[PDB]
Amino acid sequence: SVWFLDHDYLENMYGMFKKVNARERIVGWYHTGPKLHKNDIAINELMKRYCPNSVLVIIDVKPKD
Amino acid sequence: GRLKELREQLKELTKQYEKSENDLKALQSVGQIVGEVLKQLTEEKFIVKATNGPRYVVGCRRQLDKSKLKPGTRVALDMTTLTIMRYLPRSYSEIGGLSEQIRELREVIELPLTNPELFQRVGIIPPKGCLLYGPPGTGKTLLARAVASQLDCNFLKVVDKYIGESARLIREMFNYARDHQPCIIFMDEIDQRTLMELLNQMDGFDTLHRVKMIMATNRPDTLDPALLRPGRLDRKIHIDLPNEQARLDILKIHAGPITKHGEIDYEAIVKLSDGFNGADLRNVCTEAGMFAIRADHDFVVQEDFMKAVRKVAD
Repeated sequence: SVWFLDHDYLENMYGMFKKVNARERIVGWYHTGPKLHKNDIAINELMKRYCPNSVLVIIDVKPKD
Repeated sequence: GRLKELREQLKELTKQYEKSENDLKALQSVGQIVGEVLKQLTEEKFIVKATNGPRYVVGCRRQLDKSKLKPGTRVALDMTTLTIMRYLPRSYSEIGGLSEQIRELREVIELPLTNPELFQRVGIIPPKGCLLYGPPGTGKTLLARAVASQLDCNFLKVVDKYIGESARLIREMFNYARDHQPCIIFMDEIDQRTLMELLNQMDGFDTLHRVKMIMATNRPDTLDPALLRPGRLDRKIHIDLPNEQARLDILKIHAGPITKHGEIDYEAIVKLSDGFNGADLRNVCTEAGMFAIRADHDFVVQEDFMKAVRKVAD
């Protein structure tokens, strides 16, 4: 339950990206640690605010097969 | 009170900012070059030509609906990959006595326009058109647009050959005409192997859509015996000779939309000048109106018509 997503940094990166790419916009968030840590739900709620339907994508640093 | 303007202000603060996002987003489209689908080379690639002239081979981007992209279809292509994108295709009786007009013409124009079943059961192809002939003007210039009124549908007025563009354009507009079955093609003032070739479009070239292509015009000096042969030209209607009473009716009709005292001796006026022509009576009315304009008479006095009658008689 100790999770932080700097709102200022998020907004600034959003603005920069849109300025260089208008068509783009937030669609979700991504995290590693294949075992989805229980915090995810809470974090997703934050994203729900930034995007009404924000999807979570878990990526693996080491692919097996 | 001090808050009411703030509420409206908020809508403004967003409004100008609203445009900024719209402007920024709109500030990136690079446009495209417009061209036409010259041919469908393959289900995956097709030959197209930009308006500038160069011709390339391109393909559908994701789903361009090739079923509807038949040879010839406007499409805009990006000038970085040449891919297919959004496609966008870019008075019933004004001649007084019309018994002659409302009779054979009606019975040969609308009868073949309603019940093709009747004739096909008879086994006879419906007549395609009839020819009117007689005095120029009233019978030729006039009552030509009136046919649309009689049938109550919009018609097309068509005014050896240079390149055959006569028949070419006739066929090219034939599909448009057939799209409207009630529509009637009126090739008035129609005037080797184009008129005779003109005899072949009616037989085929999409002439099975229940439309009477009345070749009604005295203009053509040369008359084709094959056309007047039964079938092609079912029958000929001679424009009736004005009897000076139909002239009275025409004057009354045109006298309608005219402001006058009312004590008009219409019979006297018609006897004054034998215009003989509906357009001549139109000129009579116009000249009476002009004479009224002289001295600034909103009405038209009796002598004004007589001057108009005398003037046209010249």
